[PDB]
Amino acid sequence: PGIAQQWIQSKREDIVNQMTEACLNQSLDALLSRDLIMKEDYELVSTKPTRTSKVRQLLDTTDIQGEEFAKVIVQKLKDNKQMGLQ
Amino acid sequence: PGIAQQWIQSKREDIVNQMTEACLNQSLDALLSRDLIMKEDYELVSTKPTRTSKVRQLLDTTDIQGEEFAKVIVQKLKDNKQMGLQ
Amino acid sequence: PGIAQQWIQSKREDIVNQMTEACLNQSLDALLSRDLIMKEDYELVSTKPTRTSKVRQLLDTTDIQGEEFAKVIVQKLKDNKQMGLQ
Amino acid sequence: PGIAQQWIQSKREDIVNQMTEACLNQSLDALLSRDLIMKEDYELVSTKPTRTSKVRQLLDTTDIQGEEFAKVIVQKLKDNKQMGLQ
Amino acid sequence: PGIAQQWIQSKREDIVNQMTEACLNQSLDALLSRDLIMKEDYELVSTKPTRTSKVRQLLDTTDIQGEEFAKVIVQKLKDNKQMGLQ
Amino acid sequence: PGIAQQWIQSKREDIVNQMTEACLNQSLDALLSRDLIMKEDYELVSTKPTRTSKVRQLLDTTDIQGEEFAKVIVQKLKDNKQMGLQ
Amino acid sequence: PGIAQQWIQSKREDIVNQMTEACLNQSLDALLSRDLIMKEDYELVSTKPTRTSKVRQLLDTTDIQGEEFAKVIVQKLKDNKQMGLQ
Amino acid sequence: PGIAQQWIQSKREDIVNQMTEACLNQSLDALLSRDLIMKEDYELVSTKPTRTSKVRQLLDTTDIQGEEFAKVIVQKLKDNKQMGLQ
Amino acid sequence: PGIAQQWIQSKREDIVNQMTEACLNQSLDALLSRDLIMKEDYELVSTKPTRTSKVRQLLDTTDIQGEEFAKVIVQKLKDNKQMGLQ
Amino acid sequence: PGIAQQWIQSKREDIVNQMTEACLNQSLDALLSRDLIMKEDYELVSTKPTRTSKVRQLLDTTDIQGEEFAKVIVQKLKDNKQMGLQ
Repeated sequence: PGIAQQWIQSKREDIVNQMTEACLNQSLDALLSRDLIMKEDYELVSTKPTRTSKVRQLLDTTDIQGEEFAKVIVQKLKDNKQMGLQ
Repeated sequence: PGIAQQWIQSKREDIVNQMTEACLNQSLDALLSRDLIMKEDYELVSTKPTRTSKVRQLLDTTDIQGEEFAKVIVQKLKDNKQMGLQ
Repeated sequence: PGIAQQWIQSKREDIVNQMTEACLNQSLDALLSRDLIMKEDYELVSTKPTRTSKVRQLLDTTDIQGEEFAKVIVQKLKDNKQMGLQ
Repeated sequence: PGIAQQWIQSKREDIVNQMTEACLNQSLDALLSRDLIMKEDYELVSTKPTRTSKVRQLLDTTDIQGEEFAKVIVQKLKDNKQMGLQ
Repeated sequence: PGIAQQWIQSKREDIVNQMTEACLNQSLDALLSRDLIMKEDYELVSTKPTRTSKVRQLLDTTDIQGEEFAKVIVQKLKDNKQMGLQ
Repeated sequence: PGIAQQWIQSKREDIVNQMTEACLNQSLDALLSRDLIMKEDYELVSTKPTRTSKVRQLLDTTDIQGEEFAKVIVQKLKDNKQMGLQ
Repeated sequence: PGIAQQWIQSKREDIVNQMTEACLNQSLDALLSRDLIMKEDYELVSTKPTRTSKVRQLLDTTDIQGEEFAKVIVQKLKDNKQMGLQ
Repeated sequence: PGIAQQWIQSKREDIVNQMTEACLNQSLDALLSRDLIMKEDYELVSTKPTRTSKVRQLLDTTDIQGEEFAKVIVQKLKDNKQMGLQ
Repeated sequence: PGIAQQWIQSKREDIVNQMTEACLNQSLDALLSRDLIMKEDYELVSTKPTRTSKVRQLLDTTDIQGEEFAKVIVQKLKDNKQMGLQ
Repeated sequence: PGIAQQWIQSKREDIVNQMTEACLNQSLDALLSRDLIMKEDYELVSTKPTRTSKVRQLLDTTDIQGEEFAKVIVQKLKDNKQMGLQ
């Protein structure tokens, strides 16, 4: 389940066609800052040639990683003036 | 039987060679928005290397899942200007 | 089958090595003008590094999308002084 | 969908071959004025060697960013005496 | 048996490591020109990640499809200055 | 194949290191005179920083565009006292 | 793990939007001075068209190369008056 | 077992996240120099989209190929100033 | 096997880090002069962003194309004062 | 490796910010005197708008070209009263 994952599964159809590739990559590179994502799934989500799987290979990784994963991907998506829901 | 499944079995031969892979994936990722499909059959239908089973592994999953499953896969196939039958 | 698709499958070997990448992109970006192609298969056909799949990932998308799709890709290929067959 | 995006997808084929590179850049640099676009997709849209992708890498970024993004790119395209539609 | 298939099974070990992927794809896309191959095995042979099965998934498809299939795959392999045997 | 393209593929190695950048540009700008090349591949061939791709991005564009394209690029290369072969 | 890599993964989100492209290139060309980086990954990190991957294709290369790699990339980032943390 | 394979299975977890993709490819292309690896598993290990399987599809190929295979992959990993163990 | 391919597989590790990108392109464009390479693998080897695959996507194409292919790529590498072995 | 290249990789960080653009160009034009560099990489290194890549696009070309290349670029850098190391 998860408390940080109350919303990213709820608006996954929102966050696939609204989170741009740099707002993807300003956060996904930030996931390697706390050693909080792994250091070899990064070149599996970045190596996707299209962006529609470059965002979703993160978006199922955040479905499987813990709530301590998604609690830091969310304010990196609220600091961008995109849309606001916690 | 089903009321939402009155049509997807009726035009399964239509929907295999007319529903493209992104119109597949704009709806199949939307199935995880309501927690309405599961979170581990998704990487079983997306991991199909060809598209002719990437669409049909959804299309038998919607044959087995309920009418509350297929009632939301249908207007995600009517909003796309493809073909119209309810 | 299709009536607009009477010709693009007929001369697919013609249209792969004769439709240039800008005549590709002057029409493929025009497919997003009527909301007539999707908004996330576009960065799957444009992200192809070579042009020989940058044209064909459209050319099978127009094999799977309807005749209302291919009826607008054809006069965008007849306004260019390339070759004329409807 | 979007209300500010009622028009930029509607006339994307217009705005690719009519919005010049400085009317591109007088607005795209203005997107960094409100911290309203990101500060590392800017050198991804400006680094495109041709102009036909220097305008469109903005034009799909405005397809994915919100209506608060496109509501400020539009009067920066109406103050220029080019063409008028809201 | 087959008369057009007198040679492609005879030099299958030749044609796997000598027919390059574009000479593969200049002919395999040409197989969809006469509606002569199907329109959903194409994205099963192209979706092979390696080329050593991207050529052979055609090369067993031409073992199972008729002599009217292989009679058109052969001069698309003789027009290329590669090797000549009918 | 082509009848006007009997020679430009035949002497492409000649025409890359013998057609200078202004004899490139006196003809490539002349291709926009008949609306005979497109109006957004022009700033893709001119934006090449080196001349060795500024000539060849035309020279593969004339490999893909028709014989009505190459039949007008040839006497713009025979009026210049460079070399004569039709 | 690494002792020189105690910090570059720690402030990777810092070093992506603060290390400029010449402070990138004054150090990345200096990595070829000791034969300490390879001589064919250099034109893979420099060939990135945007700077946001021109810095990060080094920044994951320093995640995978040893602590003898990152111990020389760090004082080339402390001699520049940018920010100081070892 | 093997004598050259005394170490690559011993530090496979080391060599997956420390051997970079060009130090992968400076050696894996060198394996085709002695005709010592095959000429159609090369485009099966290079076609892996991520690097974490682009290195390991070599790293199990060197688990199955002989000690004459691994005795030449090792000094191509000791000439690089990475880490030293025979 | 091949007689012209006695050497290019023998010194592939030489020819990857010694054949520069213009000595690549002065020969690879010359391969389209005799209609001797194809006209749609050219924009697959040139579209490689790095040079280390821009040379090798030719160097495996010459591993798969015939000895009549490699017999003309070799004196285009001996006329350049680089290194001499037939 | 190379014997003439014992030093230019050793002091590449020296030679990037110490070899001025005319001492670049008095030697790089001299490389076309013996037909010793090519005649179409010259307008790829000179067309670099900045000098920091106008010197380095030579400085990796001399990393890939032979020791007969670098043995003549060195005394053209020792005749200038700049710094002396062979």
